[PDB]
This record gives sequence, structure tokens and C-alpha cells, in this order.
Amino acid sequence: PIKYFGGFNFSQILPDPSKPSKRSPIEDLLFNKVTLADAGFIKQYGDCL
Amino acid sequence: TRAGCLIGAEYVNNSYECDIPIGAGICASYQTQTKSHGSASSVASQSIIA
Ligand SMILES: *[C@@H]1O[C@H](CO)[C@@H](O)[C@H](O)[C@H]1NC(C)=O
Repeated sequence: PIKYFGGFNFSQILPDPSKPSKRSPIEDLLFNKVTLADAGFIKQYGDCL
Repeated sequence: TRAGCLIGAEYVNNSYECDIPIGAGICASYQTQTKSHGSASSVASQSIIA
């Protein structure tokens, strides 16, 4: 529950509880960058209607 | 489900290991349910559970 590991800050790579996809900030950045074809999220990709 | 429309299977809120991958985070199997308190082998619906 606590995230102190001697000073090594893993916040940028640990999952973000304050987001719906629960991706890490670095994971969120990576998913936002690669979006030429993939929408970056699967809110509507499940049915594509 | 995101994979599509599943017919003949009932959703289970519990989490077992995946036997037959349906897709999009869903897996199905053949299960005999005695929890129905009636007929175990012949459950009230089709015996396929996702
Ligand atoms: C123990 O680790 C916690 C984080 O879980 C930290 O806040 C605290 O300073 C540490 N204390 C000692 C004595 O190492």
C-alpha cells in the first residue's frame, strides 16, 4: 500500500490508481504516442458500432 | 463481450484458470454445478460456463 523503496521513485512506472485504465504514467505516454492506427483505448473497439 | 456474442454459456463471477480461451479476457469451460441444490450433472441451463 505504501510505495517507498529506499528513495527509488517508481511512480512513473507503477500503475496509477487515479485513472480508469490503471496504466502507469510512462505506459500512458507510450499508449498515447502510438496512436496512428490503434485508438489508444478499447472503449469502443470492442463492438466498433 | 468485446470478443462477441456468446450463446450456450453462463457467466460466472468467480475466477478459475482458462481452459478454452474465448477472447477479450473471457474463457469458457464445461462445468457441473451442484450449487443449484437440484440436479448436479443436469444443471438448469447449458453446462458451458464463461
Ligand atoms: C520504512 O519504510 C517506509 C515506507 O514503507 C518509510 O516511510 C520509512 O521511513 C521507513 N522506515 C525505516 C525505519 O526504514
